[PDB]
Amino acid sequence: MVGLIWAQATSGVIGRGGDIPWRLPEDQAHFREITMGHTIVMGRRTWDSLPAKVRPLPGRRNVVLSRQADFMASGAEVVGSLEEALTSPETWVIGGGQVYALALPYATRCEVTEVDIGLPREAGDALAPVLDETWRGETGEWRFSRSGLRYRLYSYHRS
Amino acid sequence: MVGLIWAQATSGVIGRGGDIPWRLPEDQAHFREITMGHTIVMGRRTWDSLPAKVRPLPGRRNVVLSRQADFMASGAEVVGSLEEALTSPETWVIGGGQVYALALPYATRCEVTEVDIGLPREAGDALAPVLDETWRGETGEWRFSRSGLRYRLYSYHRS
Ligand SMILES: NC(=O)C1=CN([C@@H]2O[C@H](COP(=O)(O)OP(=O)(O)OC[C@H]3O[C@@H](n4cnc5c(N)ncnc54)[C@H](OP(=O)(O)O)[C@@H]3O)[C@@H](O)[C@H]2O)C=CC1
Ligand SMILES: NC(=O)C1=CN([C@@H]2O[C@H](COP(=O)(O)OP(=O)(O)OC[C@H]3O[C@@H](n4cnc5c(N)ncnc54)[C@H](OP(=O)(O)O)[C@@H]3O)[C@@H](O)[C@H]2O)C=CC1
Ligand SMILES: CC(=O)Nc1ccc(-c2nc(N)nc(N)c2CCC2CC2)cc1
Ligand SMILES: CC(=O)Nc1ccc(-c2nc(N)nc(N)c2CCC2CC2)cc1
Ligand SMILES: [Co+2]
Repeated sequence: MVGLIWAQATSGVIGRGGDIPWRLPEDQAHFREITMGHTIVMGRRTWDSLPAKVRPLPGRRNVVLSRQADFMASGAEVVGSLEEALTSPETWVIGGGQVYALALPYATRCEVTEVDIGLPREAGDALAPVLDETWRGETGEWRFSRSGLRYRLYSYHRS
Repeated sequence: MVGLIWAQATSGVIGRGGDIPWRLPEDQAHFREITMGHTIVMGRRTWDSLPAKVRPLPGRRNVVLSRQADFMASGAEVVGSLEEALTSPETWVIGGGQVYALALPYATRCEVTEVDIGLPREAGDALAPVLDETWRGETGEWRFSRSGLRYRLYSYHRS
């Protein structure tokens, strides 16, 4: 099974320069709640974005998506295929932009935080998936982060 | 995964006299979208309340949690355990008021429609269970039904 979770600016950006152009403790607990205990899959670059000092994320089955037998994610599992990770019952695709579009076929749910930040689409930006006609959800209430940036939450299901 | 799904009055009422005292098509397409494909678990009263012309719910593993050995539900399994209904990887307890409180201990997700209705809790109503402190979630924003009614959804999570 697959879920996709990501935090995006309005413009669609999920990463820039290997980090995230914001920080939102409202989004952080949201992300911990949904993924705690479940399987988390991330691309290799996302894994690098995790300081070795919060790696792995605690309480979850950390899976790093790479292509070779020659990469070690230390404290995690390194699988050449997406499908090698989906051995558990809930699997959460936690980025970045590749795995998303790679996992979007297997996916029924997208949990999306939309940060109200005016972030023009720069080249090389990692981007949130392209959710076609099929997906359904509705716009949330613009909620106030202590950060001072509006955010809102989205949930999608498709069948 | 064990989810509990219900639509309730702002007083807590989910059913009364073997029927539902309201009608919300937006709820029905939502209830349908959430359960579609999955094991649905219902009480035997819930199962009866469905006219034949809507039995069983299409595209889902209907499981009826009942008590007669000679009880067969045309288009469903009759289990005694809740867990014998909890076989499935995604499992939705769809009612009713007793089956709910039975399952809540094994629930990781509660998914709630709240109809904005002046409905007293009268003896003989079916009600929604009480979500303990393990539960965390967000209060939806009041949307407007083509029935003409304000409703909002609740998603509650505990792990
Ligand atoms: N805002 C948010 O909500 C999120 C933000 N991010 C941000 O996303 C950014 C980076 O994400 P991105 O840049 O898209 O790179 P990824 O995180 O997607 O990692 C990509 C890597 O995964 C491996 N890979 C990709 N496709 C496959 C495949 N089909 N089979 C096997 N292995 C595969 C390769 O690793 P190798 O090269 O070793 O083969 C590739 O380099 C960071 O800034 C991160 O913080 C992260 C998560 C969500
Ligand atoms: N608004 C909504 O979202 C929904 C509303 N409703 C409403 O709820 C009302 C009825 O619900 P309710 O009255 O609570 O009855 P329930 O629907 O909760 O069904 C009660 C069932 O409990 C079963 N049961 C309980 N424990 C066990 C056990 N350990 N082993 C086996 N069977 C068990 C009984 O089986 P047996 O009977 O075989 O002993 C009985 O069928 C109606 O008005 C209905 O329309 C129902 C579903 C959804
Ligand atoms: C900035 C910080 O310190 N922590 C932090 C960073 C990102 C997220 C997050 N949030 C949402 N909504 N979806 C997601 N897929 C992610 C995950 C991204 C990562 C793989 C590591 C939450 C907290
Ligand atoms: C509106 C209409 O005509 N039918 C209708 C009645 C109820 C529900 C519903 N809704 C939520 N949120 N949870 C639920 N478990 C259920 C139903 C469970 C049962 C069938 C008996 C949806 C549509
Ligand atoms: Co589904």
